[PDB]
Amino acid sequence: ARQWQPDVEWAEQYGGAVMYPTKETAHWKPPPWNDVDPPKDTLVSNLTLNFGPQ
Amino acid sequence: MLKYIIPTMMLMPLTWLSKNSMIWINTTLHSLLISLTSLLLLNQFGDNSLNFSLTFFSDSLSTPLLILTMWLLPLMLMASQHHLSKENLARKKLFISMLILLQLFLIMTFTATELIFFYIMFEATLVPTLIIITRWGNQTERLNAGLYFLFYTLAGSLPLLVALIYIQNTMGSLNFLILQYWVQPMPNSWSNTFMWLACMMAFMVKMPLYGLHLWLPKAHVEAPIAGSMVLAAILLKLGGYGMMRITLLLNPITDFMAYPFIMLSLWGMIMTSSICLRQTDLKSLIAYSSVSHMALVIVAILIQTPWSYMGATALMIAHGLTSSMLFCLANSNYERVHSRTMILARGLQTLLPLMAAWWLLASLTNLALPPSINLIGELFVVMSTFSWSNITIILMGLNMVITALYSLYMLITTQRGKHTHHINNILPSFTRENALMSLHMLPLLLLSLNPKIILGPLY
Amino acid sequence: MNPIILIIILMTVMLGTIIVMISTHWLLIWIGFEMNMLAIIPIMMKKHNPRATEASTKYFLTQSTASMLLMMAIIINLMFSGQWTVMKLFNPMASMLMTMALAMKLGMAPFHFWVPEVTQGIPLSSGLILLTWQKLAPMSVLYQILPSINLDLILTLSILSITIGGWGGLNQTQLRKIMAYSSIAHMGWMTAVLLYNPTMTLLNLIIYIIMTSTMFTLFMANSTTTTLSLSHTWNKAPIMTILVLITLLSMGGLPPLSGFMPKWMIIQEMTKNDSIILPTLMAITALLNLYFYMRLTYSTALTMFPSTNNMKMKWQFPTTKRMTLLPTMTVLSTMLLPLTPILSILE
Amino acid sequence: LQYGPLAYILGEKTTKKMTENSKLITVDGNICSGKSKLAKEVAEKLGLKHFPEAGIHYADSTTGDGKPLPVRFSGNCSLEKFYDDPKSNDGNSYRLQAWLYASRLLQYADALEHLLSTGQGVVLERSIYSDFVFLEAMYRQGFIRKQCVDHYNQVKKVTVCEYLPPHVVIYVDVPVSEVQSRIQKKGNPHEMKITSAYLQDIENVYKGTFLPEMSEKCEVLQYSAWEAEDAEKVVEDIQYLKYDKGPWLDQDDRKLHNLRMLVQDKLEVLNYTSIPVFLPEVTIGAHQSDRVFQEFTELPGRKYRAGYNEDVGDKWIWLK
Amino acid sequence: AKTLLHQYWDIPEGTECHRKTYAATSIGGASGLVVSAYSVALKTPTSFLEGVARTGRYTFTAAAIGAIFGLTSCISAQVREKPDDPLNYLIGGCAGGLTLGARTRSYGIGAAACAYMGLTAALVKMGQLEGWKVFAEPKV
Amino acid sequence: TLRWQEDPEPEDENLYEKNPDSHGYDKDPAVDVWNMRVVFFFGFSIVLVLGSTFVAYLPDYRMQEWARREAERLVKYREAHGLPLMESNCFDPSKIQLPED
Amino acid sequence: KFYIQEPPHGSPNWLKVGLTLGTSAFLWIYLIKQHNEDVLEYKRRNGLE
Amino acid sequence: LLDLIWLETILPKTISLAQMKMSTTITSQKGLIKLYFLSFLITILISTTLLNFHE
Amino acid sequence: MSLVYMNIMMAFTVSLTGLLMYRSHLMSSLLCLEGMMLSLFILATLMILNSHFTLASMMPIILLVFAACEAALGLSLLVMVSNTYGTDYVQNLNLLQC
Ligand SMILES: CCCCCCCCCCCCCCCCCC(=O)OC[C@H](COP(=O)([O-])OCC[N+](C)(C)C)OC(=O)CCCCCCCCCCCCCCCCC
Ligand SMILES: CCCCCCCCCCCCCCCCCC(=O)OC[C@H](COP(=O)([O-])OCC[N+](C)(C)C)OC(=O)CCCCCCCCCCCCCCCCC
Ligand SMILES: CCCCCCCCCCCCCCCCCC(=O)OC[C@H](COP(=O)(O)OCCN)OC(=O)CCCCCCCCCCCCCCCCC
Ligand SMILES: Nc1ncnc2c1ncn2[C@@H]1O[C@H](COP(=O)(O)O)[C@@H](O)[C@H]1O
Repeated sequence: ARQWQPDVEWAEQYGGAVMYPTKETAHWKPPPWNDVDPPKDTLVSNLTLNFGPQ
Repeated sequence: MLKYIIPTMMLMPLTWLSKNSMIWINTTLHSLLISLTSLLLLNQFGDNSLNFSLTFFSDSLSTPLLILTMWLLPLMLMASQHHLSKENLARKKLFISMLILLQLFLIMTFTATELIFFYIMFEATLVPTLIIITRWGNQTERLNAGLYFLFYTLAGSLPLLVALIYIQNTMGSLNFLILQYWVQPMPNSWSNTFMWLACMMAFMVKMPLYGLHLWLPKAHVEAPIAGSMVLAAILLKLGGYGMMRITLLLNPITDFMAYPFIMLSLWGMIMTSSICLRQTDLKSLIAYSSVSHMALVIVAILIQTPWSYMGATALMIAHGLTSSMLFCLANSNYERVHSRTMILARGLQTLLPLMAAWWLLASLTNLALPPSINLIGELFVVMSTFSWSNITIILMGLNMVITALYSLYMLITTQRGKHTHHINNILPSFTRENALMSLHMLPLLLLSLNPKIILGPLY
Repeated sequence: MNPIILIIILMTVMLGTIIVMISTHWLLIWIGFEMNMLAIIPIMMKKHNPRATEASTKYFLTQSTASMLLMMAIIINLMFSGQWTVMKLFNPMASMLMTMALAMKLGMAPFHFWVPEVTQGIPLSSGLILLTWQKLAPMSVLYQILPSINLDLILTLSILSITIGGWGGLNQTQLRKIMAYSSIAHMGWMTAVLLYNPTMTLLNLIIYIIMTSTMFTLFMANSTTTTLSLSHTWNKAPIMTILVLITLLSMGGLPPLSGFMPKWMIIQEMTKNDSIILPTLMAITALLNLYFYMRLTYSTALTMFPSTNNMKMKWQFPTTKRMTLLPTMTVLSTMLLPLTPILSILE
Repeated sequence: LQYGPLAYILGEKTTKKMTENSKLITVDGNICSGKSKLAKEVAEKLGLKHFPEAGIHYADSTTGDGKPLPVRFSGNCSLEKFYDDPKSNDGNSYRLQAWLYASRLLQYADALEHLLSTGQGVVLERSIYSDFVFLEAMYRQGFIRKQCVDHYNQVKKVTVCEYLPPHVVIYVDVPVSEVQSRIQKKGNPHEMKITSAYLQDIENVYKGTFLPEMSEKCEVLQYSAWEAEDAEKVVEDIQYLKYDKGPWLDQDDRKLHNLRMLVQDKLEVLNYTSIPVFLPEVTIGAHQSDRVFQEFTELPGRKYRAGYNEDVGDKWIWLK
Repeated sequence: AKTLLHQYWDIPEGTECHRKTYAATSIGGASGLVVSAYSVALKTPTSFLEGVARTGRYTFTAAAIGAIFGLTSCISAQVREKPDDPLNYLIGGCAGGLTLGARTRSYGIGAAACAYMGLTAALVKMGQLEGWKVFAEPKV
Repeated sequence: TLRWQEDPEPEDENLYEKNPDSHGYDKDPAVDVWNMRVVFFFGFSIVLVLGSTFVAYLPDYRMQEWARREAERLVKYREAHGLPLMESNCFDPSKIQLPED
Repeated sequence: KFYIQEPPHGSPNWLKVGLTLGTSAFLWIYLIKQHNEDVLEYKRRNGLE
Repeated sequence: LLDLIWLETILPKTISLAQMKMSTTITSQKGLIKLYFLSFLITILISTTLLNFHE
Repeated sequence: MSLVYMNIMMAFTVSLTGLLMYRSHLMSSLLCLEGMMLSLFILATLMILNSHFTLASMMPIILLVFAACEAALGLSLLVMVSNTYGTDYVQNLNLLQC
């Protein structure tokens, strides 16, 4: 009898990165909330030098 | 027309500076006073129309629509003050301001002597209606009803503007008083074919036309009572007024061009009446009846004879009043039983006698019982379409039977038979509801005494 | 970022755009474009996150390619004319190269690929600064070389930009991508009417700048980036929902709002030159922009989306942001129709 | 506002008003570790302003008239309801945890604003760097679900990265049996329902996850129960610390100015607490939120801004 | 592409079916080449063979649509002795739509393509008859 | 498990329970009575009775009476002098030029 | 005293109020003077005195 | 049959599904700079030779 | 025109089609940008010295200055990239696709 207002089902449609998903848009995660990504620190590869006997 | 625009605009400081619970009383009182002062537009002459200034003029065609709009606003405020009793005060003031703004745009639409100004107000009526439907409705599907109502109308009206601008580059002016003397015949060509389509399809969409009517059963049954009133009784007549204004420039190409739309409406009246014979919803039944009556008005305008024009405007006024009454009846039943099913609440004559009398009277005026103006308009359209061709009367006559096959049916399932056993919240009829139905019906019954004021600009 | 350095950089951006606007030499035009790009790069690098680095790299590559094409066309015009006056060109190849370079600088399709990604990867301040201020100098350069652009090329670019922006705006939930696709569609709308009467182009530019600034400033005030927070805004301040509702109704080209100001009169300039198919197609395509504007209004204002418990605390703290010129800008973007002949001052 | 970029340009630097005594101290411990008065002792020996532990009604005391709001307007959670039945079906536990964490974020923002604006150190109790430990106990006892942990981790990740750790953290080591004895001597009937396993898990996540990860970015001072009863040793140990670790060392005036710009905007601080992620514990429906908001608006002193309320006695409104 | 349209349009309608069909085939092949070039640009195929297969498929589909449209339009114009009539172009557009449905191996696509391309071809013939302009030279 | 913490749906309100003399306008009896009086006075005693009186006494609408009376003169002209009642040509044939054919 | 903390707008900013009133008065008198000289010079040019 | 399916199919649902399909096709790019600049080169190649925009 | 003009324009087009098709390396695109700048410089000074426009000899050198005003800038837009990822590949710059 009350006026209908949207629930989590109507509000969760817009929560994705895209509105109509496709096969290509399958791994598209949404952007972060603060748009700051983890640094994904790779191996820095310090060069190994042989200050040898000669 | 500045003596009617200014009080309508001043209604908003009335509804925003009012007390905590005195908004409805003040708005109803002052809108009824505006409706009383609206009768000064009856200064019509047998040859000359009433011209106020370079922007506003009132013929004998726009005057009944103006009077109907300014009469409908207090009835609208009376109708929409029961399901908004739990609403916020700011939201209530916003709703009243929306109704006032919509009425202002409506009374500025009909008096426009320029077709561009008329078109601008004709699209400016879209925004408050869409806002009302999508905000103060009850179901979910109103959101869908906010799309089909919108993107239909603009899809008809965005080409038409271009055609209107073309006239501004061709005839030198778009003033209706000038164009009555500077009009030119339209030769048969593909360019004039598509210009006719551009100038007409907006008014076929907003009337509506069968095939393009799909937005009307959706925007009538999710909308609130005030929205249902504004769609049924006024907003479907913008297409008819635009047709009557724009048919002057589209001659003589209309003689062979109007055939497919005439056939579409002549079959759509039968199709929509048959749909009304099997509808499970009261509101959808009233919507499809509105579609059928406006298809009849489309036929009347397209055959363009004086009797057809007279029947068209009489049918417009009568259908507006009758559809408003039927929608208020449906709203009262919906407020009492909290559902829209026709078969749910039966045998209401044993519980509400006066509402049964109002239902019987509204169904009587729906099937055009003489000498009501419904019968006057429908009869004159029938005479004109018999003059047009001798076979179309069959396509009229059968339709009449189907009308009497659903309206009384809409009576019986809601009024007669054994009452349902598990419904025991049937309250007695309020004074406000009975006042609403009497204010809807008594002008309609009184107009049968003097119908010469609603017989168009060529009476 | 130091406030002194930020003020100096913003003044450099303004000086570069002014140098493009007021100079009568092609080399000075290119110098102003280079200064504008160099001083607009670090604005997008304000927060030092990776997405800013991708956006800056893509923007820099596109702008460098556009500047190279612009200088090549300038050199070809010098070869074929022997002067430097900023006026009509004397080689169709130079005109084509300048039109391509200015289309890449304006982000017009099919050079529109960088616009939504750059707009999404940068903050709202840099996004507003880009999408409003950086679209002033190339429009002025297009205004100056009016008797030189090929009609077919610029009209094809305009209709392509309008169609591509209208199609791309439907499938987005981020607000910045929606604004970028809207900017592309409006770019096509301005360049559609440029060759007929550029006064309508200037009117459309002013109106589009006002509406885009209003929407971006409302996004600042509500601190929203996605559609869900914009929906959640109804719990904090409903006046903001009213303002974004009337603004998004304005940008849809719905009368009697000021967004009906350019487009209608744009049609008024295409029928005088016997072009009736193109304005009809352009309005039919702008219906898509109206569609996703209506979707945004349904999500934000006309429906009451669910909220969270923590918003209760936000009821105890009023907004203390510097909403500069927001009511004036909303009033200009909504109720400017009855002052329609004011555009006669733009001649 | 009062402090802006024009003020920083005109000469109002941040490091000029920051002396050596400006230190941020977070005193920590168990439920009844006795730190609640001990920190106050460190308030009255070093001359530092004391902030009590941020409860449900911290924001109610911060703004308005200072009186606590009703629970239906602020918090929508009860600590006693959690203490009676921690496995309640309405999700009271995670709602209380989220409200407490957001209140602690507000308290940390207020303390950082006071420290950066006045140069006087602030003494806190159980700041945002040591709240998740409580959450871990709620996960180890099965009081909440994994989605609550994921949402809390998302909120913490998007919020805590814009702030700074405290200079000194003090941990009061009290065993579980002594904590239970102090709780039984407290006399609060709702606190007697705390299980021994909950306090044991709190101690385990304090000693295993908080302190090993916290001692790199600041300096720890672990104290026993007997040593926390004498504040002279605590203040003497605080006054002779060689601050060399932590991100406070490499701070210019620009970084502190940006931190003060972000901190002094309270809605910017609480922007990411209410992320639109739909969880049964925290999601409030449309009609309930509408009713609560409309009832909150009509409260005295809350309808308009903090100086435009005629029902409380604010004058010269028409000239403001 | 200016010379291809001029080559197709200067041939009288319903006179030489083969040259008109060849011109329409060339127009369709050019449009399909543009479409396939953009497709292999933006969406990279996994191999060279897949890319050339997609290019050949798009070009053959568009060429078949254009060839059947031109042949059907010329056949209708010869059969009806109505060269300046858009209904022949409507028939050719529907034939091209049926060809598109056959190439896509579906019926609803064929029906929709028939309807929309028949309307588009009728509009193109209408504009050629009435002298409509799509890219209007500015005059005022 | 309790998705969507929500207030329960309130029951229907009967205006006759707290006030059996309710006209259906407002739950406050004085406001309801005054609204009823305003509606029944300005809806029936002002815009219907006086409105119908104004419409009934319209001063010669569309000169529909006058066109009769002038006709009552005009026939009495042309019947008196033997003229035909109506000519087949609306305009005088002497003042209109036809194209050559 | 009601609020537990001093609001930033508890007392009216008198210098801002004075600046606003002075700016409004100066703009009004400047517009009136400009209109008077404009209509006077228009009457002088066309001789419509 | 007619007013609930077919009239609801020919006009509104066809354009609705076409706009959905075109919106999915347009915005399905991978976000790579190399493909975008290759499309730029192909656009320049089309404009120079096939469309004769340099005349 | 002449012959060296044709060769310099051919060099510009060669460097343009070198730039527009990337090969998964940002430095190569920067080298292509420098090459197009050099070709434009050479064409401009060839035309200027042929036509004896002496007062425009300020043009090319000043033009050359603004080369660094992007080119060195490009290097400053690389080091953060090379701090975000271990290499400078252009396929790693695809985070802005959603
Ligand atoms: C609601 C759904 C249905 C909507 C139907 C709306 C109407 C259908 C027809 C509209 C045609 C477009 C407007 C035409 C205005 C013509 C004015 C004029 O002066 O014409 C003479 C002019 C004549 O050209 P001219 O005036 O420039 O030349 C001088 C005159 N001659 C030719 C003698 C030299 O006609 C035209 O310019 C062409 C008119 C046809 C245009 C065809 C393209 C549009 C096709 C229809 C698209 C409709 C929308 C579809 C999508 C809807 C949303 C989903
Ligand atoms: C117009 C468009 C908007 C529509 C909505 C309007 C809303 C606002 C409404 C305002 C008020 C109403 C305006 C219209 C008024 C129409 C009435 C009117 O004035 O008519 C003028 C007509 C005028 O008649 P007339 O034109 O013949 O007279 C010449 C004119 N005068 C009066 C100046 C001499 O009034 C009448 O006909 C009244 C006649 C006397 C009263 C009735 C007597 C008979 C009653 C019934 C007897 C029993 C019959 C059998 C019953 C069996 C059981 C059912
Ligand atoms: C024919 C050619 C016509 C040319 C006309 C030229 C007119 C003048 C130039 C207009 C162009 C835009 C100028 C402003 C660009 C954007 C400035 C900007 O983004 O400033 C940032 C600032 C941030 O404020 P804050 O919220 O404190 O900071 C958040 C943390 N970053 O502030 C904001 O984000 C808030 C917004 C501040 C500026 C709003 C007002 C100016 C822009 C809109 C135009 C208003 C109407 C006046 C001009 C009409 C014609 C365009
Ligand atoms: N995040 C939290 N979750 C549950 N209870 C808490 C939390 N933070 C503090 N408390 C309670 O606060 C009280 C400790 O305050 P105090 O006695 O002053 O040290 C104990 O009852 C704790 O259970």
